[PDB]
Amino acid sequence: LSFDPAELLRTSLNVGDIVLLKQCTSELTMCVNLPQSTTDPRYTFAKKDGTLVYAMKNSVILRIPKDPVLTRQLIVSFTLATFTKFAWTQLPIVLKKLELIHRYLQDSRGSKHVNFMSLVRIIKNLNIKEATINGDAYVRKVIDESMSVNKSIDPTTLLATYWGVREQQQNNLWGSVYTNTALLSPTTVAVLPLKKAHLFYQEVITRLESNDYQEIKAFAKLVNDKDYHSIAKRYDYIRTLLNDYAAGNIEENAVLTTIISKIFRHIDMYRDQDVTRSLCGKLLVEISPQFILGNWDLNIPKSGISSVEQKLYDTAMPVSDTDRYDFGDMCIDSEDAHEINDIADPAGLFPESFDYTKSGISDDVLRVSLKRAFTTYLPDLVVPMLPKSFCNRADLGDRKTETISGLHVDYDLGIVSNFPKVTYDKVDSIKQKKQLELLHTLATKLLHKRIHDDNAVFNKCIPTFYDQTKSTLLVSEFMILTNKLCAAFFQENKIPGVYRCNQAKAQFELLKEKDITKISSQLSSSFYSPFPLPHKMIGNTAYLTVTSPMRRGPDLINHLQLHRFLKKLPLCFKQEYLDQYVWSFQARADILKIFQRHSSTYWTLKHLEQSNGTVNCLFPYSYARGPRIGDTKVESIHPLDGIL
Amino acid sequence: EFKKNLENALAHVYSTQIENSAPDQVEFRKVAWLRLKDMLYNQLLDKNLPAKINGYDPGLMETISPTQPQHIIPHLVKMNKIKYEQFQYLLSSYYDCILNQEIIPSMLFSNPAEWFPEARKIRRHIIMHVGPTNSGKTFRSLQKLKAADYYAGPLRLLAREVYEKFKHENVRCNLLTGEEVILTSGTIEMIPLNQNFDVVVLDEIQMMADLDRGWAWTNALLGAKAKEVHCCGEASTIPLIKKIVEMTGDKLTINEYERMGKLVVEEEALYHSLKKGDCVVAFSKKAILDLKLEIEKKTELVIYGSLPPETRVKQANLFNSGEFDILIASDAIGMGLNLSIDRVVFTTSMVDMTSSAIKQIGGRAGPVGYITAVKPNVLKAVREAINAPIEYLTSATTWPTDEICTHVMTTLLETIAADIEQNKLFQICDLKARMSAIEIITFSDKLRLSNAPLKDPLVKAAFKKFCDTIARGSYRPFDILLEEYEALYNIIMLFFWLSNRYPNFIDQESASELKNFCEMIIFEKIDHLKRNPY
RNA sequence: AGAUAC
Repeated sequence: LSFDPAELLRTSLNVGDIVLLKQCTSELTMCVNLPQSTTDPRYTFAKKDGTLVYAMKNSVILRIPKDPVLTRQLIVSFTLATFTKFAWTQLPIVLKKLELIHRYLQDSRGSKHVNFMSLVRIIKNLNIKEATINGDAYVRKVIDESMSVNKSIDPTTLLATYWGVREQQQNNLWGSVYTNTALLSPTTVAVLPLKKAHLFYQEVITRLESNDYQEIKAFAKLVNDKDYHSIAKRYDYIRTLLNDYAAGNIEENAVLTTIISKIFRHIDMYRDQDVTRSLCGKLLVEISPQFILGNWDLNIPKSGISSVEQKLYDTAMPVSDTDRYDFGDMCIDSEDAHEINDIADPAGLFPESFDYTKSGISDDVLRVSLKRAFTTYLPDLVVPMLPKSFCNRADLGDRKTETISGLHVDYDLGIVSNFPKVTYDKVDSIKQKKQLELLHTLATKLLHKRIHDDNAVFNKCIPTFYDQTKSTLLVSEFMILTNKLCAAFFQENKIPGVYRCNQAKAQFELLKEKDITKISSQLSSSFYSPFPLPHKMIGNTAYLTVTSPMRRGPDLINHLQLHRFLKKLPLCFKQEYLDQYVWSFQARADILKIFQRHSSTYWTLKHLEQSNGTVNCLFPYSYARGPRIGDTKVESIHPLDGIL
Repeated sequence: EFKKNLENALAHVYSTQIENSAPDQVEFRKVAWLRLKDMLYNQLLDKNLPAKINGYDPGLMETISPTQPQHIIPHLVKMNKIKYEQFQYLLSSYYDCILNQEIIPSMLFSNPAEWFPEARKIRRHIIMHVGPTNSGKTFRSLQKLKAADYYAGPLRLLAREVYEKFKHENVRCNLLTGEEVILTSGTIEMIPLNQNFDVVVLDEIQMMADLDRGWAWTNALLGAKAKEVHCCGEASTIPLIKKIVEMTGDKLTINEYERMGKLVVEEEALYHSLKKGDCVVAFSKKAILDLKLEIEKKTELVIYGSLPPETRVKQANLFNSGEFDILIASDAIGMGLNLSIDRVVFTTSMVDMTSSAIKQIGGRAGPVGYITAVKPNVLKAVREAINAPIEYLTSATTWPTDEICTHVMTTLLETIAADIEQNKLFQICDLKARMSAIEIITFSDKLRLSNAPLKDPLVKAAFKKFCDTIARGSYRPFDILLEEYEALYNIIMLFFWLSNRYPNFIDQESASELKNFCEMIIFEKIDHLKRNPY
């Protein structure tokens, strides 16, 4: 009655998969059918009652690997009812356990994410009687023993845990549950600080309901009398509340929303108007001087932990092995580019690179860097994965530069110093140049090879909009090549690494041979893995990313593995930690993807404001989405809400 | 260094000063303090063996974020950054972390409008069409409802009536009842509370104060995600709705309607003076109904609540023709069928009838209607009830939705309804029938079915067989060529309830034919009714 | 929603 999580990595959505759907969140369902046409790519699921449910793939909340609409099929009835009854029965105890370890895993300074599967593991492995003698150590012993490994998970506990977290989400004990789209499984969940989120909101609710919502009525009076100073000093907890709403931090607690409805309802100018995130924002500007950034999941500092860590990054300063190759007397980026990696050796800046004395990750900047799985790049702002000092030092830019740096492919720490001033545009434009021409032609040969031999292979305080060159063909092709070759080196040397991985199907393949919209609801997505898998978009070979060590954590880890290995030391990471780290990376990449698309939608729509039963549409404007699918004035637009 | 000792002194003192601020659970801070000091003393005292082993190790980032306070002192010693300020600050931070760890261990449903946050999150408008029966109150709202792009009725018959009228106007309106599925028209109990429409109509809104049925009207009123919510009913509903609209912030526009036609109570009635167009009202006391109708038939020249709908319609048409002259009704005449009744005759007045019920029955003679009693004492009691002012309802009855009491699970409702009581203008259901059905695995459906209908045990045995048929995850019932036919009809209908709820009971169309067989036979049995079970 | 640069 347990299953291995690796088969999620090893499999895609399939018949027999047991899932929870967003429509039918309160009951388990079973995948009974695949997408039926190019025209309609939705899935079919059967409930325990035998009723069908049709849903888009992204509606899957969690997934269990297997272990024409004939009404007669007990098979499903039996699986779903059995696991559901058991989870349901297991649940109240799970709620108590969740409350308790929330008390222990939570950090008062701020929001802190956890591998969700790990959480499930913890919930399974804890006995309440023992959890009360030699307690606190028993628990942290059950948390380390959580990590210890087999790796298998009970489905029932998984479901019960999910339900438990949502119910306690109503109390602001946990944050939103994030589900990875590739594996269609939950990756991570944030744990909100008890003092700041539970007690604070609870106090606010009592304060606001007190004396028949006296504080609310009095406030709406103040807003109506426009004496905002008193609001400022006396009622800043309400500004806090509206802000927390705007960030999408408390969007799911119904009570804070009814409370806020009463607040808006009592204020004259906004009276009788829709309760939206946008409205809380507009309302806030009308009261504060000079909102997506407020999101707790967006690890922005403004957040006490992100502020502590950024205080570390501000305050930080970094034995180069003579065993390094000298490249002697031998980079297409934007003008406004921050780190130039094209490969830099940030791993060298860490003691872990050479110190096999201490197991695991011991260094503070390294540990923080790994928590931020990537550099965070947004049109609004940038949060570099590495501190500024270290990026300034390690960036490759006439400078002594420490480094790691038909057709046939010849399978069989550095220093560099001559650096030419160049840009993507500059590269596109026109002896060294001849070398470059040879390179572009070579790149075209690489792409042609990948295409014909490997069966290899969407654009567009002041918002601006824009919409692939020879230069881009060049860089992308050589990056893909480098990463494949290093995949091969790691595999051949048996080095554990973080890897990157009907009529409708025929129509898709034909379309493969404009209107990529129709192909788009049949998409595969990337996922990180502790074991090698082909990246079937790029080719038929394993794919291991080493090209971006300063903005991607997995590359950085790959760099540490190379450093230890090349100097014939024991490797930094055994496969098991590789897996853990990989899970955290996937979580933070997904999270970033979500908030990136959120921010782009917000700004696009805000520009618009400044200027298959689905009723989905698109603009020419890529991120403005609101019978003949794929074929080619609205009422309302509220960007913060994502409403169009 | 004794200097450092003095530093720890003034530092800890400074911490006391920063631990004398608020009384709002200052005790936690106190305990944090004692644990602090104790941890220091213990540190140096136990250090007797690891004094230097302590004093060997420096710090880094933990100095800005006091990670592990399992050992403070050695770090304070070996501190070297590039003055006392470092000391006081660092220890203050440490204390804060101790408060993170110590203000954490072992230290520890009357707003139903809140149950519909999505509805509370939008402007909702209430239009109250208030008045007597026979006032035109329903038509303005129904016409507003058509031009839109849902109707909630109390009865399958009224839902049918609106369906029929809409179909005759060329407009595809589906039907959704407990038993029948064809804009949308339904019973109030079948209303979806998650489909953001544009207009909802709630008829007979005063049935919100039914002790047994009233939750659906309250729930629909509070929870319907509609731009306009039109409520039609009597004026006895107005103050609560204002109080209700007070809790939603929703604008309330009231529209008042008077009787379209006059009505009067006669002096004294003369049973031979019963007359064509007389309706003799016997309540659900079908034994009384049956006996009276057979007697009055046996001289010169029937609708009750437990009759099937088709039979009732046939009875109305027959009555509207001179193949039928008088009619006996029940309080089931209070609503439904559109009937041409000249004169109401009350058979009787075991509790007394409410003033409201008398008014509701009497207003169906709608332009001069007449009312009287069989017995003079009742005649005057009726004149009193009839002339009694608009009694106002004090409260609105409520029931937890599926979602909420599933959340409560986390006979539990004994407790839920008790704490619901333990707000002030909200009622708890009776649910005595529901608890009865609860006398009887899935839990969710057990709730979902605890609202299924039956009598007070043939209905109970059929229900058992149904629960058993649920546990395995339809015939035992023969008639060919009276109390038995009414019971069988109710079981075939119950079957229709589950089939409309669980298309995985299959009989369907063929079972519809079976229903008509119970109906014709009951009809013919009632027309030819030569005796009657009293 | 895939890929490189950031």
